[PDB]
Amino acid sequence: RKVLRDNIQGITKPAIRRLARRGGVKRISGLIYEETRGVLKVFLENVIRDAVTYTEHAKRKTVTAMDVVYALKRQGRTLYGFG
Amino acid sequence: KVLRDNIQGITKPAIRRLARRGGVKRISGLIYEETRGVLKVFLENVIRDAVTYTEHAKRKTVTAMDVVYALKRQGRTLYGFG
Amino acid sequence: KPHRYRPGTVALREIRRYQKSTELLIRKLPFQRLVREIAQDFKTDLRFQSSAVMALQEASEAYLVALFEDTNLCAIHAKRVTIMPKDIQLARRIRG
Amino acid sequence: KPHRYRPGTVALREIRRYQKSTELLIRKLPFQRLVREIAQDFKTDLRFQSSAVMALQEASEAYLVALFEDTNLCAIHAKRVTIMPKDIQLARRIRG
Amino acid sequence: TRAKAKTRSSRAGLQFPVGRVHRLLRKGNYAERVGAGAPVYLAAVLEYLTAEILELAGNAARDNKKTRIIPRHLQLAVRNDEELNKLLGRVTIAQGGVLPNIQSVLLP
Amino acid sequence: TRAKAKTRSSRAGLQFPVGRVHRLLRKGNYAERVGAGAPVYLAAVLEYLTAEILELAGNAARDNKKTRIIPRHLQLAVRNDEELNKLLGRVTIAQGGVLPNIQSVLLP
Amino acid sequence: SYAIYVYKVLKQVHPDTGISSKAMSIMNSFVNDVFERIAGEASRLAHYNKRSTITSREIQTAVRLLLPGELAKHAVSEGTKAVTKYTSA
Amino acid sequence: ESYAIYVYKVLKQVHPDTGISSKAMSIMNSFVNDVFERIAGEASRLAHYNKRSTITSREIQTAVRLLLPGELAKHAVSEGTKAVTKYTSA
DNA sequence: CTGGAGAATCCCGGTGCCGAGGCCGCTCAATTGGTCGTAGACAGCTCTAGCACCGCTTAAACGCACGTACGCGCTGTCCCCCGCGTTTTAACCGCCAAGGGGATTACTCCCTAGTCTCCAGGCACGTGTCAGATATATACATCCTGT
DNA sequence: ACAGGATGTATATATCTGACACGTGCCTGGAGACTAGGGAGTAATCCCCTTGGCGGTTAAAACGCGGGGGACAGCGCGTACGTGCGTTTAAGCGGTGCTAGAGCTGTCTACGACCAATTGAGCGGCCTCGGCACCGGGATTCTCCAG
Repeated sequence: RKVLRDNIQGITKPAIRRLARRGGVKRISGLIYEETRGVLKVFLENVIRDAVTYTEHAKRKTVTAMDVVYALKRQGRTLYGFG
Repeated sequence: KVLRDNIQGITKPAIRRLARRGGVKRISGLIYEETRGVLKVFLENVIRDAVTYTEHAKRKTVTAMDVVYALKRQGRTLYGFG
Repeated sequence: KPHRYRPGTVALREIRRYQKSTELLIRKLPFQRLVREIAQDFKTDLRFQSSAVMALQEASEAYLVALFEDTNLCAIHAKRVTIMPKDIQLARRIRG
Repeated sequence: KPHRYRPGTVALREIRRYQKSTELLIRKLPFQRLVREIAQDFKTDLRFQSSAVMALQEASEAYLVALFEDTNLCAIHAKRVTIMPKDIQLARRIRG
Repeated sequence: TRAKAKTRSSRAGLQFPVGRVHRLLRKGNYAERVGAGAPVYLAAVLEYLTAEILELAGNAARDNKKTRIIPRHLQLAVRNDEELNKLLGRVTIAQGGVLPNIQSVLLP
Repeated sequence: TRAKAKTRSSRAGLQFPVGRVHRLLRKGNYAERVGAGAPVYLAAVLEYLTAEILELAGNAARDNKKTRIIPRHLQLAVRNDEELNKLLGRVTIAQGGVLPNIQSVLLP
Repeated sequence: SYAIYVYKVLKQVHPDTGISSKAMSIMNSFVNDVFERIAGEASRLAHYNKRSTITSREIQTAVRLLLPGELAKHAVSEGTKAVTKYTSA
Repeated sequence: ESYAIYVYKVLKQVHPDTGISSKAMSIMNSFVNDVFERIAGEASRLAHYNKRSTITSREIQTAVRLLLPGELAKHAVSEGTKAVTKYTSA
């Protein structure tokens, strides 16, 4: 467990089914799971990437929660509950 | 005289031509009245906000800039009038 | 023999022709009177700039163009080619 | 005689249950290592706050929830109850 | 030696700090000058909205016989008000959840 | 009597006016202070983007055998450049029309 | 923070009800965010009309721009009343 | 005051034998002013989030990297960086 | 379709722990009390252009006749994802230990705002011409009737 | 589907004008140069919490074996909107005259920023107990089998 791995399954399939239930989804296609990994992956890359842009500007080696919050704000998805 | 029922002045053929410019190929008959209502409410919101600027602006005539800022207010910035 | 053409052909010609051009497709005076009439609820006998009304026509028709494109995306998405009010309602819901 | 529930029963029960509750559903360490793993492209051996990963889960799950609600609006709007990838794609297009 | 100080909020019969909010306005890069009635007026509006949300959250807390407010009630309160939901349609509240909302065609 | 002046744009090999952009920055309520490399950097970026869109626009005007640029070519330039289109996805240009985009299923 | 002030308002609305720290942080984020929105819109209102001062007029108009219906109306009622009260004192 | 003739100078760099219209120039001025305000606003948030009270070319550079997608941002950093460097030796 | 059986979850009852809530030093920030400079309200006036009004045409709206091309439900096909138990991992939980680095403070540099003068690119405002408005005729393009 | 005919539309070609392009008088805003203040870097530190290790359990991921329940196409019904055309209008075009009011200019007052000194509410840390967690057991509730 040193460098990149098969952690794309880390958001697991039953976890996707649970989150979909919390989202109100009643039936889930088999293609939806792969679609969720890809679309969610891309989205997170965008937002977290922007957070990293803040952090690399911030002259830090540790990503703080504020970078994630401001990153969410950057896309008009402002976050309440972390400062 | 005072104006009344000018919501029908935005004619159905004009709406057809716009929808063709909008890329619509077939238009239901209910769409025309739905469009008058939806577009009406929308314009009430944006223009109303422009009037809020104007009444704040201590003017009796609405300038184009008010409309531009109103469009910006809803994140629909307008190029070509100031 | 009439030269009455077929349903959809002239529509397509309007699509290509009017999407090839850019001029406004609504009469100035009725639209302007509609603006003043709805505007009545703030000041009676309101005076408006002509070019402002023209800008209102610009914004209005462009907004309709984009909204109906989204509507068309929903209709084709929902396997239709005839737009329905529900598509417009869905568009307004997702747009906020 | 197995004690097995019908399709949708457990689904709807967990809908009401997990929508009634508000606790996080993704495992801490795998998701955090996935975050660091994707984050590898900027700095090697990154140190991340635990609470930052907590916020990442919050934004991720909430974003997926809202996005799938819109997907559901499209599917039901398109006369389905089983969501498809192109609904997510349409949602991304309307959102941008 | 000098005359006693009372909060400008109390002079307006308010709880929110006119001074601190006013300072955030001054240091917030918004304009060269901020009118004296502005922080009083703003603090009154925010305290009013706050009272609305807290009042609804209090009610929601009563609906489960609990005296300690948790984020879930704030979620219910925000999404159950049309004008606040219109104010907060793109915002995410941590640990709030979602209002129970299942489309009619999905319910049996 | 004083020394030979020279625009900051030319010293940076730029066309866009450093001074007015810097003035808008100062009087635009953004920060206590704005760094010296900021206006030069900004004018270079905007000038570069301007060159990109005017280049695409000029080519588009050439495509219709005309020498005067009209808004239509600006609309074409914006919606045809993916990154600029992303930058301007929710902005409305008056008298611009749209790109010819008919959904494939709608064509015969 | 503004924590104890939200607690003060809570004691005005529900004297026997408490509140978690995490929810209090959320409310602090709400106050700061909406605050920044209101001040930003007031800032552009000053800009548009070539004003360099944000007064009660700009705030009032901005509130009317940002808040829908009765929240705005009663916000003007409570705010205006309050400004009157301070104008007395 | 507008950027009209400056856009014309850029036009003379890209297409010397091509003309323009006042309305399209107004559109371009609106584009420059709008994108300008976006960049300055984001730079303001960048200074604020880390409680910096100074917007420098570093904040502008990062801001540009935030706003412009991909290769346009890379060439923006290229042209701006080269430009600023070229100026700082004069 | 109507009626009986069972478990999950809620709920009903009973128990102990710790974080929320209340206290307690200890700041440091909001308040008051002045003063200074100025943004902006106000009054009258200018004079554009908006209102108001005149007059004739047909672009455009409205309506009708006609046909066509569009949505939608049902049944079947099939097909695939949900449900649950079982195994297995390894996250989780509970536990052990160093020091990286976040955050701080202390120094000191040096970068950026502010001014005054000067002047030159640009501002407003006129002028001529070729872009563009207009005219006329046609193969090509597009449709469509016809075979 | 294949072929030929008819007409719109851009195109070939040909003509006429005005708004764009360029010039001028003038100005006011940007550059030079200079100062002064103060934001942020650098160095080195403390100690939190991150990293990195041990160790057992079962939550949870993965998988398999049904099988229930959902997407989708065909297809036939069956509608209603588009296209064009003829009539009619008032917008359009263009033409007339005045003054409402945007905008300016000159007033002068009023308001918000600013600084310093004090201080009391609030900040940070520190307990305390009943909210909450935990547990055990039945009603309700919801599902599902049964006749």
